[PDB]
Amino acid sequence: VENPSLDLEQYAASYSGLMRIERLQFIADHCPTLRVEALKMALSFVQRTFNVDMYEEIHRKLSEATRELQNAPPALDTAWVEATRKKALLKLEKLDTDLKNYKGNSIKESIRRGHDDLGDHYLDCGDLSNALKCYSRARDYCTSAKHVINMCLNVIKVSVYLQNWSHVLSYVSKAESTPEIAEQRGERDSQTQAILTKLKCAAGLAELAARKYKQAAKCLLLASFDHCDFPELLSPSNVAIYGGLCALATFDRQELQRNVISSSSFKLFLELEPQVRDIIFKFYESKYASCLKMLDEMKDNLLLDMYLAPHVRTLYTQIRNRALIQYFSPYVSADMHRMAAAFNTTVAALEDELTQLILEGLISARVDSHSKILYARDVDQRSTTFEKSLLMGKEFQRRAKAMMLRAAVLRNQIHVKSP
Amino acid sequence: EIYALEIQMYTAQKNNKKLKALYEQSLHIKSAIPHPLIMGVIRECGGKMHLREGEFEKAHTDFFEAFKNYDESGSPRRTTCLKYLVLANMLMKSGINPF
Amino acid sequence: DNTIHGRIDQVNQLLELDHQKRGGARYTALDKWTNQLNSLNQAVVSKLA
Amino acid sequence: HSETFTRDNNMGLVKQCLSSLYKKNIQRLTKTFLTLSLQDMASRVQLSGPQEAEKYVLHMIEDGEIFASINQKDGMVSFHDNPEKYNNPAMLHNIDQEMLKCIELDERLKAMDQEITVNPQF
Repeated sequence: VENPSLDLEQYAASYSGLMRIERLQFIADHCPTLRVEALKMALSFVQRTFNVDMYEEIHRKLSEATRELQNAPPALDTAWVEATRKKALLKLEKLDTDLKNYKGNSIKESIRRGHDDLGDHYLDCGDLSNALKCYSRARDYCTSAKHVINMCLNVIKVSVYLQNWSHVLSYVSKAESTPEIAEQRGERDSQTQAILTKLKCAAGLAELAARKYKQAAKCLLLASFDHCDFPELLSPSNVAIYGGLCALATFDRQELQRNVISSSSFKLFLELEPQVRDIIFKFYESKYASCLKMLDEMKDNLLLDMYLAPHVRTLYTQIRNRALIQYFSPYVSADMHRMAAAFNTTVAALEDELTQLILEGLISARVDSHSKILYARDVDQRSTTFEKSLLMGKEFQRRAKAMMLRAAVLRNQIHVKSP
Repeated sequence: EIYALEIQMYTAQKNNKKLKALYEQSLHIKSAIPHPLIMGVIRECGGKMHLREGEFEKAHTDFFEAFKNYDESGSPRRTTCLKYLVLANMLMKSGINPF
Repeated sequence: DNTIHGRIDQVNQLLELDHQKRGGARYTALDKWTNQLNSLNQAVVSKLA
Repeated sequence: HSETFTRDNNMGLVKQCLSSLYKKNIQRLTKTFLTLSLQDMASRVQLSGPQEAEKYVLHMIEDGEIFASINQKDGMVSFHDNPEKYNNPAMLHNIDQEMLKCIELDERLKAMDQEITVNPQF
């Protein structure tokens, strides 16, 4: 697991919050050589945002990182670990009394202001389970629909770092149909508040992990270019990579052109990613020799990504499959040698490749391994209806034998008793 | 008339990412205004970002209105604006009825 | 995109065209009746014991 | 578990399954390949050597488990893959006979329904 062509400077640029620490740490993990770099970049931002839970984690890896780098031929700043810790520990108690003296006031908006400060500084220190609850109680101290949303957005933010995606979606489903179906029209012709652009960033990414790549594409394709850089979940440069490769695999040729290629909504995101754009195009243009050539060499980088690692087979393979169907179906008889180099492989390989797909998949075609050709195999309608009718009738006859004897055995009270 | 000169500079520059944003915003401002030649200068350049985009049904109608503004006043683009009204109807894949 | 109803024999450099049309209704319709009887008779067997 | 099987005196029948799996393996090939080599088959079925391949081809055919044939000259197996088109008396007779057995079955049920006629009330 490694790729040299990787820019960590950009990887950190578009992200923030915990997402910076989570992604930087996943890169350092699966990508060595750039573990020298990746652990230094997690360290620096952990020292901001009053964070000890992550420093004790991250810096401990820096030691074992440099330890293994001395096997080819930094120090625990405990002066700082104390400094941020007591600073943070007492800042909790300040915000504690701030909320407790906001609760003594009995103001609806002032207590929600307190709550949102508490959850923030418990997030800061790496504490998730505590940070979680602060926003939950902020539901009670509300009035408007916007207040029940502006908290429900935060509710999700944390349930992403926690990795309970089931509750990510439970509160997106609530937040979506909260203000009478998103204020009806969307704030009268183009909204300054890009809100659902976020709500579908999560509704998708939650499904991404949950294997529903088609349901994920539906939520990631609707992602408009109003929200762009939302660093605490997923960048727009990834929304293109993620939702594009998702649809590609699970979408037919028809929905592609319509809901992917010629749709302006998502078109802007494709512009951002020129390589992702070319593979979606070369699929539809049916120039497969290149289509996969591109995708293979992208696999190296896309694996090192945090959220696109765990679907790198089911997607990549499902696309290959899709194309293999789409290449052949039009032909009644196709030369395998042409199809071979077209799918970056060998003749013999192609032979077995198809074989499996014949049995399982919808490749209704046989193999002539003598001259290495693939012929389309279509059904003799007549034979079919005849064939089965005999067989079904013979099954019906067999059960009729059985339930005639079964009428007899019960009629005679036939059974082997125990005692 | 400010958005006219903005669409005129980026038509010389070839910035389709801003031009698309500019034309969409110069249709809400197209309402609260009297009536100059300029109201066709933006429509012809706006139709060009629906030929480029692909949706020829939103370029076709754009080039009919821009052609009409050069019809009333000056006609430097009227001789080449009809080229985009006809090119639309053919590529509209249905029209085939220009003149 | 499914405008031209046809398929290609790449080896022979030609195009056989969709056309071979016959009574596909009889067989497909009877197919259903055959299926319903299959599920039906077993429902009558599972009644008695 | 040679013991467990031979304990029950049904070893042999368990070894008939060993052979029916070889015959299942080849039965699948019909659905995928339509022209295949003896050597290819020998390598894919696991029997090894083109004879062992050609063997079960013959037997399965001779018996009538698979529709296939051999071109020894090249050394290839061609899968006919095609039985009957329901276009003759052959079916017509079987259609007559298989049907008469369903009517035979109705005759029994009709008598068995009349059996229930005479017994007590409700």
